[PDB]
Amino acid sequence: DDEEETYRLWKIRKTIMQLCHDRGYLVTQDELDQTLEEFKAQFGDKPSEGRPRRTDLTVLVAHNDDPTDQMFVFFPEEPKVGIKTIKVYCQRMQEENITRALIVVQQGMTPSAKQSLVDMAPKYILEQFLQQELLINITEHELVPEHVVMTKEEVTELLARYKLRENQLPRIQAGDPVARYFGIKRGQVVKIIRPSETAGRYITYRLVQ
Amino acid sequence: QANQKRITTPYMTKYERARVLGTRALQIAMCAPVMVELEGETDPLLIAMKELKARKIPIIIRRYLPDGSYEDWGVDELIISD
Amino acid sequence: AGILFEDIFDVKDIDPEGKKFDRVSRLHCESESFKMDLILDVNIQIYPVDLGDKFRLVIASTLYEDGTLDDGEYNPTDDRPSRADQFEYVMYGKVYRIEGDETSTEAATRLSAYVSYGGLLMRLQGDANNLHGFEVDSRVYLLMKKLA
Amino acid sequence: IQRRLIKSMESVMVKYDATVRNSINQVVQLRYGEDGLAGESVEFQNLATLK
Amino acid sequence: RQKLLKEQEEKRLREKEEQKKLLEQRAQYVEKTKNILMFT
Amino acid sequence: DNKKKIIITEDGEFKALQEWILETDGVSLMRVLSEKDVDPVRTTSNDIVEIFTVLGIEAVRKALERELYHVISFDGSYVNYRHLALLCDTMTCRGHLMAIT
Amino acid sequence: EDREVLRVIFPTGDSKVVLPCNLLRMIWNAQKIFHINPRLPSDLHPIKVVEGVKELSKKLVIVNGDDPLSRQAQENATLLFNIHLRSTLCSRRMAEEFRLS
Repeated sequence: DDEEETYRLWKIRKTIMQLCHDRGYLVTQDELDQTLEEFKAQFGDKPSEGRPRRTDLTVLVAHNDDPTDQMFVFFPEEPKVGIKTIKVYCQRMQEENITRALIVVQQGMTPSAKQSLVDMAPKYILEQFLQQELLINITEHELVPEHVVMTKEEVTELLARYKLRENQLPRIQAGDPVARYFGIKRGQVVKIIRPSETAGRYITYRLVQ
Repeated sequence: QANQKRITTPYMTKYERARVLGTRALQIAMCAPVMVELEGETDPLLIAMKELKARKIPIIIRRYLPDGSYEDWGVDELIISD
Repeated sequence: AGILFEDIFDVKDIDPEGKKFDRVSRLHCESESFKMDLILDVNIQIYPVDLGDKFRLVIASTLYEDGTLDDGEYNPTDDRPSRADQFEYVMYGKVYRIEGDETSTEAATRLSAYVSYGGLLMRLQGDANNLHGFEVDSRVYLLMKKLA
Repeated sequence: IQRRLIKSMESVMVKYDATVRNSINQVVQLRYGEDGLAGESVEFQNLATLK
Repeated sequence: RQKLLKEQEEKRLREKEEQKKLLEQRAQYVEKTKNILMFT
Repeated sequence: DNKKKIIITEDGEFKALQEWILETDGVSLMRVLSEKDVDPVRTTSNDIVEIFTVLGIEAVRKALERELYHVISFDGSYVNYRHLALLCDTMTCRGHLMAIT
Repeated sequence: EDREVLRVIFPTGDSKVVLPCNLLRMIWNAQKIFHINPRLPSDLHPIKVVEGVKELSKKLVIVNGDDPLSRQAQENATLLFNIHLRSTLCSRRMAEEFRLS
């Protein structure tokens, strides 16, 4: 009832740190591989009563390339997150001058809250995650190959080399589990490197949609 | 497209060989001049294969690329395998 | 001369594994002058061989008594003096393997020449001194005669 | 099932830039079979340094 | 053995870079804790 | 050995560890993966739709290749891999599971 | 390095692969065409084996282009074959196993 709760919180935090590291955010090795006992020491082992509260689990990382390009990770307390909570988080992001966030909900998120997450995109790119899908890092699965977000220079080089348009590459949905893991939007290309039994290695490129 | 740099294979494909031989055989059958010498051959297909082996078929293969451009290869410029 | 090997063998066993083919029999023999083991496939239908028999085996590179190469082609209308006249059973085959007890650093003390006479297989194994005439993918003759 | 498969893949072809593409010119494989080799010439072999 | 010593001291340099990165993450975490404090 | 745990010993040899594995009659890959003492790396499913929903388009590409290979080879047959790869790329090149229908 | 690449490509120890050229059969063909004597020392320099295999690997082109993207795609297209080639046409195997001239 409680030991499993802190176990889930630690696992979610571990997946979030791996996710931020894969997105290119500055994550120390110490928190990247944090043992469960270390998590209990740093946050507690009684989340039910309030040690740790999910508001204490909030993460704030900075991109390696730009220290000003930071990102939040919020852990709302309510299972079904409402529009008011989204407004509160957006208000906090405005105060701290942060433009990216992840919201790790427990049960879900209301339709109004999702519509709010969709409409104000050009201002704040804040994403929605279920705690159920952060208990595992899907990129470690054997079926999932190596995904790599290409830069606009790399995409231009690719289209110039193979002499093709973006609509001629294979596609990946914007709502794909791995696309959501890497936080990639439409127009971006992801390079997938997978092993091939006929060639050894194979690189394919999927455009986000 | 820069003819100095043609990206397609330097080999004649099996389909290129098939169509070039058929085309040249029809041309021979329609009284086109033969580019090679002839001992007693009267079948246009045999004459066309002899011309291909001799690399003396006056045809250019225009290979289209997916982007829309094309590359022109002389039948003598390609590597005939079969 | 054109003789790669010559010795007298004594049939010590016939078909240890059982009769595999009706008209063909495998002889496991050992000589006395060189201490060489022999596995030989023989057409026992035309040249029957009994246990305990004793025969002279001569692996040769040619049949002509004078040093003269063969063409590998069948010439029944050949009046030259052939050494097959002095033997009863003659086969013609090729060496397809030469094994040995060599190491990465030491040469072979014992060799094992394998010959195929159109599918009838022979293995002549023993000291490497007696098997210098054998080279793989080389045609040889059997030249085998029974003695009392 | 055979007809359905055929109608689904009928126009996929190896192009002269060696990419495999459908009628829309979309790229299905950057090289045929990930190795750009035809299936008639390949054959079974053993990797000697694997086991 | 001299090349062994060069590779060994190279490993020492790399572990020292590990330590300098660790203290760099400490130097940014001491900033991040005040933001985490005013968060909740 | 296809379901055993193939490791590489310290001496460099391939060794097949004989370990317990579970086969379920339904699928909740989403939940089963996130269970203590369950391998979240090798645990898979034969329901390609769930693989697409949980792991994504390249995961379902690979899994679909595996399942088609299992269907083809179960009777000892063999099909060149480029044909399976082309079929599986046709069903997954547009980011979603394109049924052959 | 090729060994480790194969070990991550084939996580199960299955060395059966489908590749273009049957290198062992070609080596056997060369042994019989030139009448190679397996018992005599060879006149093939192992440096000639290394250099020749490298030049051969350069001549086997699936993806054409000097740009780095074409270079990487070329590396990937012929990776498995080049591993098979380097492990088959190795200088040691060519010296004590095949003994070619």
